[PDB]
Formats: sequence, C-alpha cells, structure tokens
Amino acid sequence: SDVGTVIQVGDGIARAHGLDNVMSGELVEFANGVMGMALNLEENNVGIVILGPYTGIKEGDEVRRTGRIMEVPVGEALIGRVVNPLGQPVDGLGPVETTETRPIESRAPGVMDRRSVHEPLQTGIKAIDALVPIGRGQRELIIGDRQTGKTSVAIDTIINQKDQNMISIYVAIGQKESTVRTVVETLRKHGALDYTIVVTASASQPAPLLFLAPYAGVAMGEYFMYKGKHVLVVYDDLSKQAAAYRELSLLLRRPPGREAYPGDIFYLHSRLLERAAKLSDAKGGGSLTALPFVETQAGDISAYIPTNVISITDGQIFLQSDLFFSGVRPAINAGLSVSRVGGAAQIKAMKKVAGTLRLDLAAYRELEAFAQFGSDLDKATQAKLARGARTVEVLKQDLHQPIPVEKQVLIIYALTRGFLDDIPVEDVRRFEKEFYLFLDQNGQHLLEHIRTTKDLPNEDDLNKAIEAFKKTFVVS
Amino acid sequence: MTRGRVIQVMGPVVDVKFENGHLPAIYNALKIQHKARNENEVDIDLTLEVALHLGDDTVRTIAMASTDGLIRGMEVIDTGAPISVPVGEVTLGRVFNVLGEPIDLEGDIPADARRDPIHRPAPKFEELATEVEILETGIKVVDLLAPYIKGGKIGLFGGAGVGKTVLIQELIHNIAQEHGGISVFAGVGERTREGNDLYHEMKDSGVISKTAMVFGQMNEPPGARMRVALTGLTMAEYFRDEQGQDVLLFIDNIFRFTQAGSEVSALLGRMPSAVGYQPTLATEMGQLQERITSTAKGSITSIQAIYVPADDYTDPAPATTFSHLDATTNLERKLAEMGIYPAVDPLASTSRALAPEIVGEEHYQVARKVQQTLQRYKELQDIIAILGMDELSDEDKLVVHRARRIQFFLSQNFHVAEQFTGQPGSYVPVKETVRGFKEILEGKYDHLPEDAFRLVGRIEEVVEKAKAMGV
Amino acid sequence: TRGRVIQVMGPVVDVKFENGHLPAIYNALKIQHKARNENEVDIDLTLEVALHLGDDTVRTIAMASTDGLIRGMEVIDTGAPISVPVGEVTLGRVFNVLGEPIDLEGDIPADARRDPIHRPAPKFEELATEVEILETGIKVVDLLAPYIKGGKIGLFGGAGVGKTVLIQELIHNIAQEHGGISVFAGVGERTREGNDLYHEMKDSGVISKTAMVFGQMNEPPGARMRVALTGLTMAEYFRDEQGQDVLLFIDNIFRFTQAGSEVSALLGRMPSAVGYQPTLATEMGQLQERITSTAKGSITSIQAIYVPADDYTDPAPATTFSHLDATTNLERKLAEMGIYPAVDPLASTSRALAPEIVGEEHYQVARKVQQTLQRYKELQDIIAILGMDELSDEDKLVVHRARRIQFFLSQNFHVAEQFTGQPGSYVPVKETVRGFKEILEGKYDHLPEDAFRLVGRIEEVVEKAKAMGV
Ligand SMILES: Nc1ncnc2c1ncn2[C@@H]1O[C@H](COP(=O)(O)OP(=O)(O)OP(=O)(O)O)[C@@H](O)[C@H]1O
Ligand SMILES: Nc1ncnc2c1ncn2[C@@H]1O[C@H](COP(=O)(O)OP(=O)(O)OP(=O)(O)O)[C@@H](O)[C@H]1O
Ligand SMILES: Nc1ncnc2c1ncn2[C@@H]1O[C@H](COP(=O)(O)OP(=O)(O)OP(=O)(O)O)[C@@H](O)[C@H]1O
Ligand SMILES: [Mg+2]
Ligand SMILES: [Mg+2]
Ligand SMILES: [Mg+2]
Repeated sequence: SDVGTVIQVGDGIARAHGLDNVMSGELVEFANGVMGMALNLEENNVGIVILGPYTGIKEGDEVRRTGRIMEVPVGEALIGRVVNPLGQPVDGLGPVETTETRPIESRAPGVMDRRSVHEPLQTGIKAIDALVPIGRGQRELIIGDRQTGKTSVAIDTIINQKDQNMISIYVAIGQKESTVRTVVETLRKHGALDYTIVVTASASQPAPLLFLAPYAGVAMGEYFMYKGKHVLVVYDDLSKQAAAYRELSLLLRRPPGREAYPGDIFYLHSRLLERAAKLSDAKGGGSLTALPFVETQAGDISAYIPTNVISITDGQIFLQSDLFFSGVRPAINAGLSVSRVGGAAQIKAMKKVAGTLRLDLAAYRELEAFAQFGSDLDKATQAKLARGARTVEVLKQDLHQPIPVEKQVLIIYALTRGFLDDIPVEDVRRFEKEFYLFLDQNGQHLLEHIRTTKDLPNEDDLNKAIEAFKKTFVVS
Repeated sequence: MTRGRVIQVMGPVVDVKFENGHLPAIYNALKIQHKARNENEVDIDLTLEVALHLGDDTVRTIAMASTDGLIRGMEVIDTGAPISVPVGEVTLGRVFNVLGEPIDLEGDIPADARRDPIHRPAPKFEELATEVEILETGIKVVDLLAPYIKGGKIGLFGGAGVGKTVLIQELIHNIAQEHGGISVFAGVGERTREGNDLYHEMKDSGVISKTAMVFGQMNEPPGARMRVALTGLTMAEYFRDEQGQDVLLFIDNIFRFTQAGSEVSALLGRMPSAVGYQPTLATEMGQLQERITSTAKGSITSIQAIYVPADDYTDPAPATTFSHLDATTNLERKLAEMGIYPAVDPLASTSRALAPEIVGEEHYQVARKVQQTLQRYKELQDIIAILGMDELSDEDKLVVHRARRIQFFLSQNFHVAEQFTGQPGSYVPVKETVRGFKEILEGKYDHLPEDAFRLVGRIEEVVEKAKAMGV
Repeated sequence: TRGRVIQVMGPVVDVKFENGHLPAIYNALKIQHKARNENEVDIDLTLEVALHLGDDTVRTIAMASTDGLIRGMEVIDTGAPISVPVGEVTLGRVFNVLGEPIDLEGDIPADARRDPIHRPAPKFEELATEVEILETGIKVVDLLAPYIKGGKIGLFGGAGVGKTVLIQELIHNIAQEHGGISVFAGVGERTREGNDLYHEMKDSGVISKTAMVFGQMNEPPGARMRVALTGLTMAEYFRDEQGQDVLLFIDNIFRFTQAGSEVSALLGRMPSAVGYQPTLATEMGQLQERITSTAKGSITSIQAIYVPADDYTDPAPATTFSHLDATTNLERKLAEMGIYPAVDPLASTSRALAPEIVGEEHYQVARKVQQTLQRYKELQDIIAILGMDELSDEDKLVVHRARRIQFFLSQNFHVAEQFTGQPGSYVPVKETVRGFKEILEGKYDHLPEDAFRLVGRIEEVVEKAKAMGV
C-alpha cells in the first residue's frame, strides 16, 4: 500500500519497510507531522531523508506517502515575507497566502530557448559597473575571503535596483539568524523589502534543509520568470550547501573524492544554476539572474569547490584581503576579475568611455610588482604608473552610497582622456564630488543628453565644461 | 518490562535492547545501577545518552561515565527525559559536573528542586533583538582595533602557549570585578590545575557569590567533554529567560568540543570526513552556538577561546566556528617570540562594531588609518632587507620611523601577569587610548627610543620611562 | 520481451529480465508508462546496459532523470545499441544524445539510415601521417608550436583561462577557409554558449556545413558520457562512407570521464587514484582511438580539456597528454598579467618544430626565443633575492628583450572585440618570423614596452609607439 513502518532512525536518515508504490523523489509524512523525501529505493527498504527535527521519530513508527514530488509553494504573497525552504511562515503573520506549488525537480530552459544577454543592470558601484559589467539573465560569481564585502555588494545591488521592477529573492543558507534579522532590517530601512522574498536556512534547522534552500529559491523565482518578469536570486554562501550535501552523502555511506567532497558536487551546482536564463521572445522574455557566493579559505582561487562553481558561472569578482586592509574598498583584484558577457551589458556611452580599463589596470598591477623588485624606471613607465595609480582612486567608493549610471561616465571620461593630470592623487576623491556638484548645478544639459540618448554627447561642450571646472577647482 | 538488557559494549559506546513498544527517544538519559553478587563483579554508577535507534529493538548509546566493568545481561533504566540538570538560584557559588551534581564538597542540592533539560531548540527569528554597544575591558589593542559587543560572541584564536587563558582570566578580572553582572564559567578541555587556581583566585578576590561553574576536564570519557558546554548553556538560559537576568558566559578552548565529537562519531560507526572529523561538524556546532543569543527578554554575552590545532588556521574546526562569531582576536606567535604581549594580530582581528557611526567617528577615523600604516609596514619590509637605506627613503622611511614606535604601544602590562614581572597591571580607558595613539601619530613623542613603548599604559608614562632610563 | 525494475539509486537502475532472455552490454532499453492514477507520474525513459549482475539482473545507466520510477515497472528491450541518424540529413540540424532533433525545424523519418555508436577502432594498416602546417593566424601557435593538418590539437586549461575564445577564433578562421564537413559536439558546456554559437553560425551561414549534437551541464551523467561518441559517430560516416574531409570539435572533453567517475561508485567499482574509477585509461583510449585519420579520409580534431583543480599532473589530463600531437597549455598567470591568450611558451609543443617541416630560419628563431624566455624565467628568482642593480650588462639585456617579447606574443583578436573593443587581426607566418627576428636582434629596443602590448603586426607596434609620443 501507501504506508510503511520505520526500521532505522538517526542523524536525519530513516530507512523504512513497506511503501511499495513509492516513486523516486516523492514526499512522505511521519506521524510527527515532519515531512521526508524518499531519495533511494533498495530491494526491500526505502531510504528516507528527513525534512524536519528528527528527535521525535522512533522505530516502529508509521510513514505515509503524499503522492507528489517535492513541491514548493509560490505566488505573489511571498513578497515581503520570511519563509522556510518549505512553505512554512517564519515571521508568523499568518499563512504565506501562496498561489500554487511548483515541483522543484523541473528541467532547465533548453537549447535555443534563450537570447543573447543585452539588458543592462546597474549595481551603483563605479568599479563593478566600469570594469566587470553585469547583464540581466547572467550568472556571475562574487568570491573572496570572509569579512571583505560580499553581502555589502549584494545588498547595495538590491537596494540600487529600486525603480526598475525586479522580483528579488535572497536565500540565506546555514546562516546565523541575527545576521538574517540585520539584513531584513536593512532592507526594510532602505525601502526594499516590498519587492524581496527571504528564504531562511539556519544551522539550528536540520542539515537537509540547507541543501534544499537554493533549489527552493530558484523554484520560487522561476514562476515569475515564466510569467515574464525580470527576477534576481542571491545565494550568499553556496559553500555551506556543499558541506550539507557532503554530510548527507557520508551518512548514507558513499565514498569521497578530491578534498572530501563526493563526485556529485559538480552535478548538484550545475543542476541548480542552469535554471537561470534570459528566455526567448517566443517564451515570454523573462530574465532570471543569479548571484551565488562562495568563501575560499586563505583567499585561494585554486581549489575544488571554488573552481567547480567558477566553471559554471559567467564571471568572477574577486575580493582580496590585503587590498581591503590597505584601504582600497570595495577591494576587487583587476587581474582575476572578468565577465564573460561583457560589452553587451554596458550602455554604448560607457563602452565608448572605458573599454580598455581592466586590461590597463592589470598591466598597472604587474608593473607595480616589477617596480617592487627593481629600483627605478624610465619616464614613460613613470607616466604609466602615475595614471594607473589614479585609476584606483576613481574607483574608490563608500558604503551605502549608490550612484546612477549617468554620473559615472563623466568622471571615467575625465580620467581616460587625461583631465586628471594636474590633480595630485590625494585630491582625486575630492575632485570627484566637486565635479559631481558642478555638473549638477552648471552642466545639466550634457547629463540630460546622456540620459535621454543612452549615448555620449558631442564632446566639445563636455571638454569646455571640464576645463571650466578645472578653473573652478582649487588644489590642496 | 520497562527495563532493558545490555547486549554489546565497545569502548564508550553501549548497545541496549528494549522490549518492543517501549523504546526511548534520541536524546534520552538512561541509568545503570548494579548490585554485585560475586567478588569478581564491580559496583556501577553509570548513566548514558541515546544516539541512534539501530533497528530490531536495539538502541545505541554514549557513555557519560566510564564503561569499565560492564557486563552483558545488566538492566538499564529509562528516565524518559534528558539529564534534567537542577537549576534555579540554588546553583550560585557552586561547582558542578556534566550530570548536574556538585563537586565543591559543600552539600547536596535538595531532591525537590526544579530541574530542566539540556537540549532544547534555539530562539526564533521573531524573538531575537539586535544592537551594537561597546563593552570596555581596558586592553589597548582590543579596545582600539576591535571593541567587544555586548550581547555578542567574542573569540580568542590562538595556538598552544600563546596566552588565551591569560586573556580569559584578565578579562574576568577587568570586566566582571569592575562592571558587575551574573557570570557563568564552563572550563572545557583544560588542565585541571587551572580549575583550582581560578576557584582560589575568585574566592580571594571575593566574587564567587554571584557565579556558577561546571567542569568536565580532559580525563572524562569523550561524551562528557562535549555535553559540558551544553550544561553550562542550560544553566545560563534559566537566568536569561526565567529570572530575566543578563549573563556573561565564559567557555575555554571550545575546540575540545569538536574534538570530542569527532572521537564519539568515530566510535559510533559514522564514516570519516575532512581531517578525521565527523560528518556532522557544523550541524552539531551550530545547534550549540545558535542558542547563545540576546533575546529581548535578556542577553548572553560570551567570551570564548578557540585553540588552533596546528600552524594551519584552515583546519575545519577553526574555520567552521568563525562563521558564528561577531568579534575575534587572532593571537600571533612571532610577536610572542618578540615578547610583545598580548600577541594579538592587529590586522587579522575583526569586529562588527568598527564603523564610523557605531563606535564613534573619531575612534574609527584613527583606527582604520593605524591599520593602514601597519599594512604598509608589512609589505614594505622586503625593500629594507634587499637594499636598505637608499631604497627605504623619504615617505617610506618616515612611515617606518613612526610605525616602529606605534608597533610596541599595543603592548600593555597585565594584572594576571604579576607572576612574571614584579609590577601590577593597569586598566586603560578608551578616551586615553584614542588620544594616546593620536599623539604618537603627530610625531609628538617619536624622538623617544622605540623600546620604551613596551608594557605601559598611558602616553605620559613613556616620557616618564624615557626620563627614568635617561636614554 | 520485458523486464521489471527492482532498484533505483539516482543515475543507476537495476532491471530484472526473468523471461529467459538477457540483453547484451551497451544495449538500450525503453520505459514507457501511463499513469494509472492521480498519484503516478507518466514517464518516458531509456536505459543503457553497463554491467551484468548475477540472477537475471543487469545494471543500467539511465539517460534521463529517474523521478517517478516505481519498483515493478516494465521495461522493453530494443535489442540493439543507441541508434543515431546518419546521412546528409544531419547537416544544419541539432540533436540530443538519443538521436532526436533539438531545433523545432522538423523531424527525421523512420527510413533514414541509423548506425550504432559502439564499434572497434581502426587498425594499424589503415592509418596515414603527414607533416603539413595548418596556419592559424595566431602569433603564438604559428611561431612557437605550429599546428598540423590532420593532427590532434589540444587546449589544456582550468576554469576561465581563454579556452573557448581560442575554440571560437579557430572555428571562425578554419570554417572561413576549409571546404570540410564539420561536426560540433558540446560535452558538459554552458547551455547558453550553445545558443550563442548557433546564432553566430547562422550569421556566418556555415550551419549547412555543420552538424551539432548537444548535451550540457543540466543533464544526468549518461548523456554527458555518450554525447561525444554520438558526434564522433557522425564524423565517422562523413570521413569514411562519403570520403569527405571532416572537422570534429569538442569543448571540455573531461566531462566524459567525470560523468563516468560519478556513477562508478554506484556500479560497485573500488576507488582508485584521486576518486577516479579504476577503468579510466581504458575508456579514455577507447574514445580517443576512434578519432583518427585513415587513408579513406582525414579528421582534423581540435579539442579542449579541463583540469579539475588546475593541476596539470591530475590523472585525467595526464592520460590525455599522451594522445595529442600538438598541445597549447593555458595557465592563469599570463591571464593575470594581461597578456592574451594564456598559452605557456615553454610548455606548449607540437610535432612540427623541425627544419624538415618548417625550415631552418623558423626553427632557429623559435628555439632562440624559448632560450631567452627560460633565461628570464630563472633570472626572476635570482633578481628577487639579489635585486636588479647587481646584474651585468648582458643579464640586463636578457630581461629587457624577454619583456619586449612576451608582450608581442599578445595579439589583438577578432572575437575579443566584445571583451576589449578592438578590431582584430590575422598575422601571416612570414610576418611573425620577420618581426621576431627584428626583436631578437635588438632592432626595436628604443620603443617603450607598452607599445608592444596587444597588437597584430610590428608595424602596428611602431604605430602605437608613435601614438605614445616617443
Ligand atoms: N564601500 C565600502 N566602503 C567601506 N567599507 C565597505 C564598503 N563596502 C563594504 N564595506 C565593508 O565590508 C564589510 C562587509 O561585511 P559583510 O558582513 O557584508 O561580509 P560577508 O562576507 O557577507 O560576511 P562574513 O564575513 O560574515 O562571512 C563591512 O566591514 C563593511 O564595512
Ligand atoms: N601578559 C603576559 N605577559 C607576559 N608573559 C605572558 C603574558 N601572558 C602570557 N604570557 C606567557 O605566555 C604563557 C601563556 O600561557 P597560557 O596557558 O595562557 O597559554 P595557552 O596555550 O593559550 O593556554 P591554554 O592552552 O591553557 O588555553 C605564560 O605561561 C607566560 O609565559
Ligand atoms: N584574447 C582575449 N582578449 C581579451 N580578453 C580575453 C581574451 N580571451 C579571453 N578573454 C577573457 O577571458 C575570459 C575567458 O572565458 P572563456 O570562455 O574563454 O573561458 P575558458 O578558458 O573556456 O573556461 P571554462 O573552462 O571555465 O569554460 C573571456 O570571457 C574574456 O573575458
Ligand atoms: Mg556575510
Ligand atoms: Mg589555559
Ligand atoms: Mg567551456
């Protein structure tokens, strides 16, 4: 029949005898009210992973099958609410009021069902928008050592995307709920909770629910992507999902691989992350973009999980510790940071302004190393080092101060065309803000042309305005 | 029959058989008491915790007391609940073990006192509350570059022989004996010599009247060493919830918790993982540390010591616990080999509080700049070795000149270091620290010799020291 | 004849054929079920036999996800391996692992010729060899490790080094020149790059000269295993029965072996090496041997290989290294430095760097370049310890010219217009040799080192130096 008796219980796994007609992936329910997923079927005993606190489960307990595959409730009511990976409210405030349930075992958008990523996305950060542009539908990785700026950049991005309608989802995997509370409160404070959903997986909750969390997040997002919305999903630590699956595999007695992870690590993350796409015009035009994160010990790019996830994503933003403590924030290493959809995601004015900046910054870095070993350099090398030093200042930015795309191109054009020649490196940051104010109060028409056209204006008036501002600006 | 027989014994682990229909739960406590009928047989005083239900009426358990002398056919008793440690106000000024029994040789807690379980789920999302407020302990480095957070976790990371316990004791002194508030102390995996020295130091300081203690020690079987911290936590929980009183919870060398879990899992039959660690490293850790939080009803501040197994900081246990903390001080060894105590890494140490609007604009403005100058010193050493005077020039030379002065000033004389030199310690307040570092950065005192800046408390003392030495 | 499913553990299933007949290894089985009630899920599945068990039982690797499978399901035996539609019909179309087409443009009827994917390799008598250079227009490959027509080409690298940029550049130039049938099989790729490449091909019109088989990351391991064999099977017909010269492209071959390792533990194989299956080299050689040029036809095969942790000494890259005739190894340091592509000049090799193939002057120039680069490679460790003012005149000149050289190995690319916004260039071999001869002799010492970065021809170097104002 549809029921069976549990025969073993421990650490979240429970073999059962019976359950003759059970299907693979089917949800089952215990008398404790705790749900379970029937992952493996042997000849005479099912292997059940427990989706709740296992303390209440005993041998000889009956288990019943629901008759359906693993399903996550979805809808518009979830916006602004906090929920488990399962459809259970965590903030109280009554039920989640969801519309319908999407099976989370669905296939990805197939070949030729997509389109080239061309829709821009603005983080509000000069360095990221200028050097590593992101487009909608793209999957880009932000990676680095702990305490460097992962969640600061994710939250800055979510907050800056306030106008352009974008159903956003923020998945917390294996988190400390004080940080979940602080993130929720920052979203509410800056007025961004009204268009976000938060799914919570925390260490007190059993290990299987950490593995299900990003799957549930993407399954929630893909409802809005199928109906035609632009969507965003954030995974602030995929590394903790890897560990959860490593736990789940070993408890089922399965051999390891490199490091200690099993071989299915690539399959799991690829199965997850392939569901992000920019659907074709025949499908509706939705654009789900994912922003996963992984933490690398000692800031090491060359490891099993880091390179595993790097091979599945369309770009790298590398956060480096000694740059962070040197005062360069946000700390991004030009060399190891690049995007594989670059060029399309930038508006044409930005491309005309700066398209060689990243390569020239990596050249500045390697030349700084060569100067570190040597004593002194020739005149043109001095000039190159001088300009490369200035490029770093123009990309410094303070926390929680977003900038629109139009303002960036002014300062980047000033930098690339050599207008920061007479300004010492100490005064560059002051120059930036004074230039912002001067263009806001004197040179509005150029910014108007940029805003309406989406292209660079006639440079004569721009050059005259910059010269006039250089007349206004006082040097220390 | 409610009672159950013992089928197998293997080290700490014991396998009990219960009649069908009367099996215990996962975290039940079981008791064994034996009447010896033969000269060969021995007296038994044993209680055990369930771990797994391994099917066919059999249950696998973990030893809390040593299993030597066990026999097959003995009768186990099911308490139907966990250890149920007695708790209340009765436990103030007493020393216990993991089972809830005192070891201070004073008396027996009455049989009608209320007792509560050790295992229970953590505070929910709605019940937590968040604020950042400084706790001032007077240690220059930790109060300038990484101030503590009331209601938050603090971690002391270091190897063997660095000073973690010296820091613990110094914090107990400076904070508890000059701020007040209920304290609980759990010695975990420590030399039992220090379980006596702390007792006597607190009594001769006169502070035991408002603290409780639990000790498990290395000697005990692996299960007790891990359950001890949870007993300390279940003690503090009653203070914070039912009495509504804030708690300061001290735990020493928390690594022994993971190490004992690893050993117990190896006994249990779980497959290995990582560097011999159990599969459930972060699940079993997170279940513990998620309960140490500040709800709206009351708060727990915890100061903990994390021992790094070797030179490798990237060991799974130090790495996984780093995700749970709020402020951390990492203890250097090369500074300790230079005698610059306390050997705290001024660049690896972190705190959630160091922000221009959480700890003060001026404090942050000086702190981040000093950290920048330290990072500048770190990278710039090579040019000095390779070429010396005519490459260490101009601004780098001046940076080195002031950085050498400011490097030693992070050192301070300690109260618990009176054994090592003949002079007492000093508690240095925040304002003085912030002003003193600034006065160094001005060059106001850079003509003083660099060695003077060691093991003093206020910037005027450095002029006094330079006059006393005549250098 | 039918068999009952009795076990299922992820990718692997365990059918029992109790009728008195059993399938052979590599055969294909079918599951087609109609849901009897609202709880059951309708399923259409195929399984390939991988191992024979004891009692009327076989271990079968599933080709698609196994959800909904119930013990006691009935399995049909097709009696033959996986069949692939073979002919001129494959040109233009895109297919999946089982042989069905992926684009919506149509269907393939029953009358089409279909061939099994598993068969023995060519014998020793059939092979043939030649030395003819295949010009690429890429300075590094052309001057330091020339490719050869009909020779296996290997691109080795870890994640994010420049492998697929090189694949696209080579496919653009070669498909511009060669009148060859082309087969493109993507194993374990990003499913977005497949669509992007399809649209680029449609812009180029090469789609009529190309046949494509696609299986990517989102697929269970069995399809990832068999996709490269399907693409090879098509290239086989084109090479032999038509007698037409063919090109076979495969990007990141590794996932063929990775998928085999993942299901290996489920198949009862004891572990080996770094988690790999015991049968690694047998399977890798079995695949690689079938890709050969015979007298009947020739296959120019260009392959890209991925390293699990970027350690070239990893078992899988090490086994593959023996099957190549030219290899370019790309490693992250050059990518960090800004020089592109990331090919290592002193570890990329080909069977064609010999005066009897490339001529005396070319060989001398290449070897002298490599000598200068090795001298600087040791001088970096010397200079770190002693400083840069303790070296003598000649030791300083070595550093100067090595710096001038490794920049000139960087080239403005065609497909890198999106990434850097530059036109692109095609550099003839003679011009590369002339420029490098000018460099080694010190004819361009006065130019600053920045002038040599990301340019096609030495004339563009002089133009960029003129732009710098020198
Ligand atoms: N523009 C900026 N200017 C200055 N500081 C910044 C800026 N952006 C981010 N930061 C700093 O970066 C840090 C971000 O910490 P956060 O908690 O977001 O990190 P995380 O990597 O997500 O988490 P964890 O370290 O807990 O794993 C903070 O110290 C914040 O002050
Ligand atoms: N403030 C100090 N001033 C001078 N020397 C000190 C100071 N603190 C510690 N030391 C020296 O370093 C040693 C530190 O010993 P301690 O037991 O505190 O280190 P530990 O290995 O971190 O501790 P444990 O392993 O017991 O947790 C002392 O024995 C003493 O020699
Ligand atoms: N010639 C070049 N000029 C400039 N940038 C380049 C060049 N070649 C590659 N890049 C940059 O490096 C990135 C490398 O991406 P690519 O698809 O080539 O990776 P890969 O080596 O195939 O890696 P993976 O195995 O992870 O797919 C490109 O997206 C681009 O940003
Ligand atoms: Mg974080
Ligand atoms: Mg100690
Ligand atoms: Mg690829």
